[PDB]
Amino acid sequence: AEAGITGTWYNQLGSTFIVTAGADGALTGTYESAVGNAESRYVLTGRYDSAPATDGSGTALGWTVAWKNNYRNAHSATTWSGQYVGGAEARINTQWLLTSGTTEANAWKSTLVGHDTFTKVKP
Amino acid sequence: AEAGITGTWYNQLGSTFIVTAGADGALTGTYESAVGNAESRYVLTGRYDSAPATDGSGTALGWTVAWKNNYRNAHSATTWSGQYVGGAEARINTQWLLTSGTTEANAWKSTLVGHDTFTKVKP
Amino acid sequence: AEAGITGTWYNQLGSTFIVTAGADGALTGTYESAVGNAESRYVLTGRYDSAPATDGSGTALGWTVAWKNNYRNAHSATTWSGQYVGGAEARINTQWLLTSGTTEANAWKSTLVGHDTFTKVKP
Amino acid sequence: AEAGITGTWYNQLGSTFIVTAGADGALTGTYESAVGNAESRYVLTGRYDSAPATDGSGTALGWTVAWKNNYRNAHSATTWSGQYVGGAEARINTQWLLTSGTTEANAWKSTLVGHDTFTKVKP
Amino acid sequence: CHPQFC
Amino acid sequence: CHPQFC
Amino acid sequence: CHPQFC
Amino acid sequence: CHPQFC
Repeated sequence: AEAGITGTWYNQLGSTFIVTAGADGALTGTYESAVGNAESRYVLTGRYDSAPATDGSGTALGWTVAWKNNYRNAHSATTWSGQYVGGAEARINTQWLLTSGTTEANAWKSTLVGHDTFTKVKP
Repeated sequence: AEAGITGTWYNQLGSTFIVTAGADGALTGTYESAVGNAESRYVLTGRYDSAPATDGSGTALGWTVAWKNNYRNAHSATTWSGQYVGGAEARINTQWLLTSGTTEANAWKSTLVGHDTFTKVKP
Repeated sequence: AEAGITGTWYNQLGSTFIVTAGADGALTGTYESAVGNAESRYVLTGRYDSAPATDGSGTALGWTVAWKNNYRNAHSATTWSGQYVGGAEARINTQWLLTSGTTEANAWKSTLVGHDTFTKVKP
Repeated sequence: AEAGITGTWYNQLGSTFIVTAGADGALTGTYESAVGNAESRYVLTGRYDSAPATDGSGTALGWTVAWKNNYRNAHSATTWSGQYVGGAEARINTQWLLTSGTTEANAWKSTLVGHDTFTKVKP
Repeated sequence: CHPQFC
Repeated sequence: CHPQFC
Repeated sequence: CHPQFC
Repeated sequence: CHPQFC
């Protein structure tokens, strides 16, 4: 956990997130929808288990991005929930929920669900 | 949003979360599994849309709790994704994902899903 | 289970589903987006636990509706997963996933998630 | 769709499902937790879009398995929701919900969520 | 609106 | 019971 | 293990 | 396209 989590991670689509894992279980960093532009970077914050079990278990973690920055506001927020798995081929396997602000009539279509794997290796 | 979100919220089970919504879209606070004991309070962090749309839309938000504090470690983290809806009977409607750290053989059972409504009124 | 499940159920929105629970665990019936029109009725099929546990447990079940009938095709399918709970105020608490057919570029937005409670009482 | 869906599919874990796609949108077949034993085969039923869009879209579908057969009863049901994608390397990308029958006190842990890709190629 | 809802 | 719930 | 998995 | 994706 901690030292293993801090770093740059890439998913299958080409998105980048840069995270620092703090000693007291805090995650802070930025998500970039594309590898090189300020207009596509968004703030993230989250938490992780800072004393994970000593058998071969993953480290549980989660984070949120609200999709507003200085250039764009998409009136929506995503949360990722998953676990870090260390070793030679470190990865974070996640499921995610994306909620949009809706009217009450449209609330049934407010939330999408999907899944994402992050690796330290950009392919 | 912001001033409307800051405060104490209760769900149907009796859990309490206390949150401050910061000017730059940050949420900070504590979740309490039961209304009066330090051993049941956990840190939360999250994000919300700090300039939501002016028509009657909800404000999108999300937060994470990692289930470790000074007394207990449950080797797990939950993320809530949803939207604040203001007015006389303010509420936050959420869906949530709870992930446990597992071995790779057990990874299929790692994540539970559910939903929660928070109100300012304790019943 | 079985005899308790067979019947007409209503959710909070006003949708109706009519289901027969067969002796060998089959569910067959129709979903109606609104209480009185053929253009809004769709076929459903599913399965349930036909020998549930004798302590006070719910009966696990699930069903699928593909949103095509003689009048409309919405190129999408929903599955409901949940449990029947018997007694004086019988209900089926479900979570659901709605998937639309997308192009591969748009596959990230293909699936919505929500939840529904059905009661025998129309309010 | 239809002719393309009928057949044997394998996921990454080694599970097999055999499905017939009927002319009127019905899916019928068996799921096998392991490739060769009757005690591990379970009945499935579901629905699919039998007139999908002519641009390069997937075909939406869903099915249910209740985990009871002649040898075992696990008091639970899974629904898979997704889309078939044709071509040289045909696949069905799904998300799934597994619900267990619980007591009302334990209902919060009733439903797990995950995702599965089926291919015609066993690896 | 989607037929699940209207 | 999990601390989310008790 | 659950029969979905074994 | 949503910024999570582009």
